[PDB]
Amino acid sequence: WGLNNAARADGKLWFGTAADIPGLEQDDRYYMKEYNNTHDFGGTTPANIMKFMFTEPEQNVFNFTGAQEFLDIAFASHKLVRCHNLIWQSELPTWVTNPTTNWTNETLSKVLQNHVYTLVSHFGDQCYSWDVVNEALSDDPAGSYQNNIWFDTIGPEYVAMAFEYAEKAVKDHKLNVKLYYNDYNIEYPGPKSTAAQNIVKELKARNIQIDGVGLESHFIAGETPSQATQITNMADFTSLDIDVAVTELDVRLYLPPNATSEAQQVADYYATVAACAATERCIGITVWDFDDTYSWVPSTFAGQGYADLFFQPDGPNTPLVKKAAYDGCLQALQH
Amino acid sequence: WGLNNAARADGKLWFGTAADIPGLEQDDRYYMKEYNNTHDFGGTTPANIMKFMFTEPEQNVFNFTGAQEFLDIAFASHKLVRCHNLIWQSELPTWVTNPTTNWTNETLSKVLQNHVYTLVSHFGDQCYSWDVVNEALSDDPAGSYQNNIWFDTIGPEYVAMAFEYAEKAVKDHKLNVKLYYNDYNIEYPGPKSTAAQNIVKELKARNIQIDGVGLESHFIAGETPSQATQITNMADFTSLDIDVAVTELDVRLYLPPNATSEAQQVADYYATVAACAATERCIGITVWDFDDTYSWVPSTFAGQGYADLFFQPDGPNTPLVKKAAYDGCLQAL
Ligand SMILES: *[C@@H]1O[C@H](CO)[C@@H](O)[C@H](O)[C@H]1NC(C)=O
Ligand SMILES: *[C@@H]1O[C@H](CO)[C@@H](O)[C@H](O)[C@H]1NC(C)=O
Ligand SMILES: *[C@@H]1O[C@H](CO)[C@@H](O)[C@H](O)[C@H]1NC(C)=O
Ligand SMILES: *[C@@H]1O[C@H](CO)[C@@H](O)[C@H](O)[C@H]1NC(C)=O
Ligand SMILES: *[C@@H]1O[C@H](CO)[C@@H](O)[C@H](O)[C@H]1NC(C)=O
Repeated sequence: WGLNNAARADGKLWFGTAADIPGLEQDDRYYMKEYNNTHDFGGTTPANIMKFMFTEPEQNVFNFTGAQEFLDIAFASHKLVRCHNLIWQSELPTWVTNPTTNWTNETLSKVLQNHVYTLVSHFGDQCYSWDVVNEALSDDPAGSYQNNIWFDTIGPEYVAMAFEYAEKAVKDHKLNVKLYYNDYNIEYPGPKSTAAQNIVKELKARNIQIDGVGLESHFIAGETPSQATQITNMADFTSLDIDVAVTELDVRLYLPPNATSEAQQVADYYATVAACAATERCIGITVWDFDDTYSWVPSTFAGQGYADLFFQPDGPNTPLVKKAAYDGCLQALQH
Repeated sequence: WGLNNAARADGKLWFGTAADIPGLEQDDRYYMKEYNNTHDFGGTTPANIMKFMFTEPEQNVFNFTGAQEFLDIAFASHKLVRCHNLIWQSELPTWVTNPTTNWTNETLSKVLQNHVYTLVSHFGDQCYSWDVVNEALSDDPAGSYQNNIWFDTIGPEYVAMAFEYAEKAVKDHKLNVKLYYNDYNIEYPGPKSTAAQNIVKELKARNIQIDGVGLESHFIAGETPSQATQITNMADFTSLDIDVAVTELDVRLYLPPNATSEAQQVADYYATVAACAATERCIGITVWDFDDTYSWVPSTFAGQGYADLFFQPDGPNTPLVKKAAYDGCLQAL
């Protein structure tokens, strides 16, 4: 009996994990045995291979092969897939970031429309959902839109436009795919979360399809919002007639871990999973991979790590060790 | 003079160990020196390579290569092999769990029949025994049959069917292999042990061959049933005209070990081995690997470990340290 059995018993669609597949994880049989363990993982998100740079490496030149390999592996384990992501400021290919001729509103708009429409149409219902727009909101000032190539060239309309053309792809192909907005620092009440809610309100007002908000939940042990804080935040989103999902959960510590910070980690994993369990329209929890060996954390957040549910004391391709944080997740679904 | 010497001097067929071979353990020269030490280990069980997903990776397409490497290694140190296992709910290949069509009673009954018969026929007497059905009983409610693809699609008859077709292979090829049912939480009196005894009774009543019951004996220090509790439980099984074996013994602790919990571990290894020693038809003791470095426990139970007879304080590829629990096993023999 694992996290996915427990989540589905609570009415959730999955307990899930991201995976950096295709990639070196596939050569780690201890990793792959647990990735394939449907008791723990009934959902998954590709950590990289479905992003803009890998799926449209040159303008109008689409590449689906690595993404299809990820989907094939996920299907073999009966995992529902959160496809991720279409429009994002980061990890963009050079033909977008350094064009020989400046983009205009017209020409970048068509780039955006083509990428969104092609990816959603091509993969169809192999995706449970798409993260259509990723991290459109700024941290400073918290409420505002973040400056990026899409916003600077198209204006704030680029967000509605992405969902509009994702909806066109779903209707033109009679798809069931859910359309999500996904962001971080929107897991607690505050200007950024309220701004995300306003995005949902404005799309709903324009009759543009939006089905859910993804709450990334990249947290630091002891800074994570309390369970009660996440419960009320989730309610604010779901009151707008949408689902939410915890989409990229990990709880990083300042290295090295100690007894106190490890206890904080268990508490913070518990609080996040418990808030989702308490929320009727939180459809699931996905961790941003489950094995410290392959976690993105040390590279993105200097001096931090130990953020996942398992680790390998002897490195890649050696046995996993289940952390107490795992039991925090399990207890949150049982309680 | 080691555990297998002592067990064989007491009339047992072996003291044994599981090993996850082929695999990482083969690259640890200190692990393999002790694995190959027939003074300690005269029996062995493959932890994974003989399971369904490795031996029939696609339908009717068998792969015996990994299993034969294990058997060859076992043969090199004169080990009797408990082949493990034929029919089990877990770790089935995606052609069984995610099929195009949906299985029916008939099409699954033939998958089961085919898997059991060709595996038993192919390996013949390279196997001392087969765990023909593994863990067919539920924990909740304890007495009941476990729900799985076999039980759901075929019904409870799938257990008798698996032994029937294993018996067909031993009859056709005149084999000596023993047919075992293997389960956990049947090492003490209770609804689940009674349910396992009822399986034996049912098979015997229908003239279907069943030679033994495997008592997995995955225990927690301090929760292990007393030696006397195991002695009665074993007697309930052997009274049905079968053997028993302690098949997957380990005694895990909440980390870190302390003086009390380690003394409990020694006492619990002693109790289990002594109960087998006291039981005429308990044919041997197998531990579920012998080196903490490679034990299944830490991947499965958070904050638990230290379950095995040896460990490596300095990690893989460094010398083993023999734990007090080893002397408990030896004293019981
Ligand atoms: C996990 O599943 C994938 C997809 O079928 C497979 O390629 C891989 O070998 C599996 N790894 C295991 C079971 O360790
Ligand atoms: C498409 O991607 C695959 C793997 O992701 C790569 O091997 C191949 O070269 C790519 N083809 C292109 C970009 O035309
Ligand atoms: C554990 O780490 C935290 C974060 O660096 C620190 O505040 C705390 O003092 C540490 N506890 C110890 C070293 O006992
Ligand atoms: C253990 O025995 C096997 C089988 O003959 C052999 O491959 C391996 O090298 C041995 N290792 C030792 C004795 O350390
Ligand atoms: C030893 O560990 C056990 C199991 O966690 C615990 O109950 C007991 O208090 C410990 N005894 C010590 C530390 O002396």
